[PDB]
Amino acid sequence: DWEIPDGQITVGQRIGSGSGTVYKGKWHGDVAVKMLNVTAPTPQQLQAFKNEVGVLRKTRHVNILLFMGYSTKPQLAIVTQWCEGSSLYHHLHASETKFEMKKLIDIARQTARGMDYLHAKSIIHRDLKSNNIFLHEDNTVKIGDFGLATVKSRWSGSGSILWMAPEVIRMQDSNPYSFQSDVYAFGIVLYELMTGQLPYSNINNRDQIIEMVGRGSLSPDLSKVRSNCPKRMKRLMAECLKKKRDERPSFPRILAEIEELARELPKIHRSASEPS
Amino acid sequence: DDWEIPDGQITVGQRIGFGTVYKGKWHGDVAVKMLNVTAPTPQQLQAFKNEVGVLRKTRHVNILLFMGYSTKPQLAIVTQWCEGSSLYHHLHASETKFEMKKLIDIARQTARGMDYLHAKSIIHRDLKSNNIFLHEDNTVKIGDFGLATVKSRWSGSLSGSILWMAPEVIRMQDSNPYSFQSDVYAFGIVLYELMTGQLPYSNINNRDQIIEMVGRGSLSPDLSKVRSNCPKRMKRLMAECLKKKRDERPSFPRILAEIEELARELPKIHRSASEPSL
Amino acid sequence: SMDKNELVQKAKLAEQAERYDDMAACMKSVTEQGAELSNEERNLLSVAYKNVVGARRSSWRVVSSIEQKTEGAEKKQQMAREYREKIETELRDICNDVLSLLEKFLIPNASQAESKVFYLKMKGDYYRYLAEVAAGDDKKGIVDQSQQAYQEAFEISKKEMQPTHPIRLGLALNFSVFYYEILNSPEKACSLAKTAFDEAIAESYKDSTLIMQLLRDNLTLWT
Amino acid sequence: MDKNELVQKAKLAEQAERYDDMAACMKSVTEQGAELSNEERNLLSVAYKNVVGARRSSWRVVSSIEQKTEGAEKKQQMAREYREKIETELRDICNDVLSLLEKFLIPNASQAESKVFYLKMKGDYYRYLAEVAAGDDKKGIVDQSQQAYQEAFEISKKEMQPTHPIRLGLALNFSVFYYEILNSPEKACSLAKTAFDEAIAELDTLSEESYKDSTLIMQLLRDNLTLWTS
Repeated sequence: DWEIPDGQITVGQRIGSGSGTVYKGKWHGDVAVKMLNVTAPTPQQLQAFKNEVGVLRKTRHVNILLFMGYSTKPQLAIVTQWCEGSSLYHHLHASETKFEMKKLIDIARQTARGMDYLHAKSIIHRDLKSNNIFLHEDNTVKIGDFGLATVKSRWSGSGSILWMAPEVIRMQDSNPYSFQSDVYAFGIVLYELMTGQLPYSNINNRDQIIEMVGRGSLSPDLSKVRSNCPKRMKRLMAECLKKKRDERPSFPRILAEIEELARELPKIHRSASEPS
Repeated sequence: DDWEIPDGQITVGQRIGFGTVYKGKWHGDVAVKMLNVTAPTPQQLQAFKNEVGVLRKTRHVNILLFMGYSTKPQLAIVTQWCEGSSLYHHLHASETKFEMKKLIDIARQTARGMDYLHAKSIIHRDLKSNNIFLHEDNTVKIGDFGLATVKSRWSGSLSGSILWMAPEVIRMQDSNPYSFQSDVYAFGIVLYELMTGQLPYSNINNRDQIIEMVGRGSLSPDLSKVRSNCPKRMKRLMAECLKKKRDERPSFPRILAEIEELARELPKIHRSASEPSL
Repeated sequence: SMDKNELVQKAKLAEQAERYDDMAACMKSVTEQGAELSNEERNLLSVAYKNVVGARRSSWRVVSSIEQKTEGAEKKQQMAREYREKIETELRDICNDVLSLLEKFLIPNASQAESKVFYLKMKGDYYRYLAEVAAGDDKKGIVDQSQQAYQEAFEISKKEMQPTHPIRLGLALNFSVFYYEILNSPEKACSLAKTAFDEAIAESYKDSTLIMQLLRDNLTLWT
Repeated sequence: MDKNELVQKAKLAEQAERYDDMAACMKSVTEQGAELSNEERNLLSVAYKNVVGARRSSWRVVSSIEQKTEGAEKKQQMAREYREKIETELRDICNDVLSLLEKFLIPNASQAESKVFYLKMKGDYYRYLAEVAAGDDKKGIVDQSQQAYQEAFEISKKEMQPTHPIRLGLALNFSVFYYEILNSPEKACSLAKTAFDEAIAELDTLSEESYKDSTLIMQLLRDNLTLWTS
């Protein structure tokens, strides 16, 4: 159906790792290729890869990284559209790119559209993070890395922990992941958008963070949101970050709130005189 | 139920222009091509299901992304929304001044789109600058697949956009005038538009005959109207794609390879990027 | 030390190199020549000195704010203050240059009303700028001279100019923020701003769209 | 006068975007003679990089205007003279920075980190002088740039891991030297791709902060390699 014959994809430079390792490739233009560097996949890696392909074959949206095909012959591989640019994690914490509040709002709106689509197709991403958000031509948001994604059909199949909700981190029960865990990850990415930094910035260790978020003793410091961030956006992120799953909002109304707030456009933080 | 969208989920907005295309809201913006008829006739339903079948095989950055279909109120194809006018609009109605580098890039993206299409044995049969859309004047998107097909032995059944039709397609004298080559000739015409700034056969007094002369071969595009900075390789490639006889025309892997090669010998616009201040 | 045309060419070249101090020096020389400037020369002088002084206004605001957040540190606040007064001196010298050029060449040689309202507006704007950093004993005087020039231009503005005219739309914008910021008269500033915006909506093509957007942002934030 | 007062006023000049003041403050701090701290080093680097970047951008603009002005000989003469004014400013800035390096910084660099950082800064400022040097002194400046770059490169590969941000930035700047100054794309892409691939190998081995520091330069290396092969 979407299988790509061996030999058609010219694989170029190794660019990094994913949930496999990612390279650049040429196939009717540019493509990205996530591939597994093993001679013989184990049944668990082969089932994981088949599940990821199954999920991606249901994703068809402008703000979702466009899946283009898969290959099995040399090694198992998922191939997507190529995105010139960097991840949103890179822009926020690796180059400190000065984004205007308008572009931050637009990035949040496009991410919300992507996760509205995903949840409307009963897909839970289970690893939504600023590193898995890519900017195409520094203009369009593309949600990527579906290696931990699934469809919700009443069965559970199974370092980046800042986006993990307390339930997920607590591990009280075997099936923590849900729409609300994704909503909390989204809350964390809005935290990143509106503060410019990661949450839990001052607690340095990585292991205690888990205990504190699971218990509820620690939550993101919403006082580090910058003053030009609309109040609605801070309210929405607070709603998406609430400690108990059942009080968090759903993505249709998260999207509706971002859409309504999209249109409101206060360019003026303070008053402003006539320019050139 | 695979790509069908339940009725009520799509809010249809303004009429913007095949079937009456409108703007709509569905998990963001979408474009909706809709036939405004209560009950589809069996030819319209065959055409519509054929188009959906073709679109469900297209998954490429330079193809207008098919997102789903609907049948409940009326039959409807839904795609992503692309902010920006058609290439025909930018070239001949607003005369947007494109640099030669951007023209080469536009040709390269269209070539990628039809390399993908032909690699999945899809013939568009209506490739023209009107069916090429610009996404934020940055990405090219091939669209309007109402006349596209998978090449099958028993391939079942043009209006006025005559200038992208290959001579054999005008003659309809051949057993199958639609082919990979006919699309390549339409592509040659779009490169003509790109390098000329004008539609082909501009300085001509009579209009109905022009069909007769291109069908005979008396008429071919005037390549002397190509601008002086157009790379010579690009002019030659257009000539190759527009030759009167189908079997002297190149294939899209070779068109794509040559357009890609020319872009690397194009001088660079931006400068290098050095270590930024911490 | 060169022809007016040579100075205008070096001014345009400094403009494209974003070296606003050089362009300002060039246009200062061009105005000390004594002849009336053209619309282009007027615009180059405006851009040059507005950018030169805007850099200093931005730095002053940043360093003043940082002055506020000195808690329990004498020497930090002392350093921030002395730096603020350095910036203050540069800001004043610049504004004094611009106001001397305005009073000795620009306003007297303005033939049409447009030129002289523009130069009186610039007069008010630079007094504005000086006002924002004014100490308090001379502050009153500077504010008085600001409003005198502003209002003097204002009187001629809606007497010979169409509601769409960008120069007055800007004069209105600067006079309204003058009332709101420099003084404390929200009622007057909002009254004037809404009056001008509604008169403009009633009756340059792209310039006025954005100045009405600046008016709508101003009133939106003041209310 | 105090070293800490100069560093603090340098940071305050950085916040007000008055890079000439920050540069003067850091020049005083380095003229005091003591080894700079990492923060003091980075403030000096940022200050002079902004000071010289303004002139580099203006030089590029007026040079382009100079070559693209054909008919007017008087306008082209004025653009030439303004280009030489900007060039003179550029040279004075670069000679200031190279004097600071040669007279104070290099001898007090105990660790290898410091000496690759300062030799790379020397290569960068000689490279900025190469971007505008014409004919007679061009070759000398290019040779001194390449020599400093090469020595820093050797010390990088001998005492710094491939992911070290200073080594990655040295690779990036040396590749840009090869591409823009010597006009030899093959050697520049070779160096860039080698450094990027060797860093990508070990990239998983880092901390989040080391990862931010290394990735910021690795993304620039991959942007350059994408752009040089396009």
